[PDB]
Amino acid sequence: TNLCPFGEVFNATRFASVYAWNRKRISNCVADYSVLYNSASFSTFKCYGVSPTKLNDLCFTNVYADSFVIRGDEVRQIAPGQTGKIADYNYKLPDDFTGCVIAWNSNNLDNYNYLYRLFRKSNLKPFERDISTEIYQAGSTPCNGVEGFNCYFPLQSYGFQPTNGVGYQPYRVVVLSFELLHAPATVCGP
Amino acid sequence: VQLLQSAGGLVQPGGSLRLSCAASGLTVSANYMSWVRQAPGKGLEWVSVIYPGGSTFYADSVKGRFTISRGNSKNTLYLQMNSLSVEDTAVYYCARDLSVAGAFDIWGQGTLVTVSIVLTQSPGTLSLSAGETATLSCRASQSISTDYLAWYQQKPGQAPRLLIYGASNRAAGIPDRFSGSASGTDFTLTISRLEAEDLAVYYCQQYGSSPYTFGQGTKVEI
Ligand SMILES: *[C@@H]1O[C@H](CO)[C@@H](O)[C@H](O)[C@H]1NC(C)=O
Repeated sequence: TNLCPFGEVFNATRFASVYAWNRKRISNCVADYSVLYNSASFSTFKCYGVSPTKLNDLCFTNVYADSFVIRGDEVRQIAPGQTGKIADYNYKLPDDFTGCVIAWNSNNLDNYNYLYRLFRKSNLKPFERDISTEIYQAGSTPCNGVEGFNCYFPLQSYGFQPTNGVGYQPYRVVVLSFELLHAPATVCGP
Repeated sequence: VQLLQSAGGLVQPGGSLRLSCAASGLTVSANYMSWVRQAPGKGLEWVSVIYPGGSTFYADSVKGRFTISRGNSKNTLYLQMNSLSVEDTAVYYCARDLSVAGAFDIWGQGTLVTVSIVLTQSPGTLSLSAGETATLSCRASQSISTDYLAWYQQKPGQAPRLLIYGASNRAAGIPDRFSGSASGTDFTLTISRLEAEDLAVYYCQQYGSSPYTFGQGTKVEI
């Protein structure tokens, strides 16, 4: 009777950077996933655990949606059980992940605003974010907090220009995370 | 700050060996490390990277025969070798890795082991007299961003160092005689007021794109 919000989350004007990713959730409605596997814009549309083709039958309790901006080369890295620059220090999925991940090819619609995190002394726990800006003191010497030798900024900026950029085309990926059955569920298929 | 190495010898094929890269004034547990191979005359190559978190990668060409390890109890980096082949003989370097703010700020001293995307540098030899500008151009096989590429110089019998990092950005301690440009897929390096001290070989290197690749190598001549 009231279709769950999907249109604006998969199609709006502003997408946050990878280092700080918004986490939208859905409380109470019916969500026909018909538009998902239909439109050709969704390039990857790769799904794990529960079946991709028949998601209507399930009756989950809380569906969580988060949005990234990835350089495009690292899209294959988003999958669980993968290692690299961004899956270790920016966003880590649990091994038994439930849900789907979707990747676009949006370069024409969308610079210097996008920026990611590069430096840390440890990996991130699953489903954890870190809005922290403090120079990590690379050298053994104490670091005051002013840019200098052995003191590097933890955040670095992408450069997005309309080259060929087959690996460097700025991509936007949204991964749907599905929770278990805590309370009487309020989202299903029909 | 100084990096030092301790290994070497003569080993028959299939034998074992290990190499130690010990640091001073630079913590190894929190900073990137990388091992590179210099074949006897071919050029340079990339062998491994250890991220600070603990993750490790390897060169796609050879991964099983090597195994890199991190040691935090001695601020050092051990590299272990399963077995050796005749094709594997080369001199080895260990160098700190910075992704964008510089590429390889510091380099080791070099140890010897024996056995019992594409880049191209156009000019080639470019033998010119003193005081004459020498122009070197490195072209990429595929389209690349203006950043993500560096420029290295190898004095004879010396460890490699960098001159210009990230297109035209100049690192500390380098005279202002070097300033490279960036236009499309063609990159150039210019040396002004040529001096007899700078007889060496220059390499163009890319980072971040893929398993790191180095150019064939060109030698300036006086
Ligand atoms: C945005 O995307 C949705 C589905 O991806 C599509 O139905 C819609 O027409 C697009 N445009 C707008 C303005 O919502």
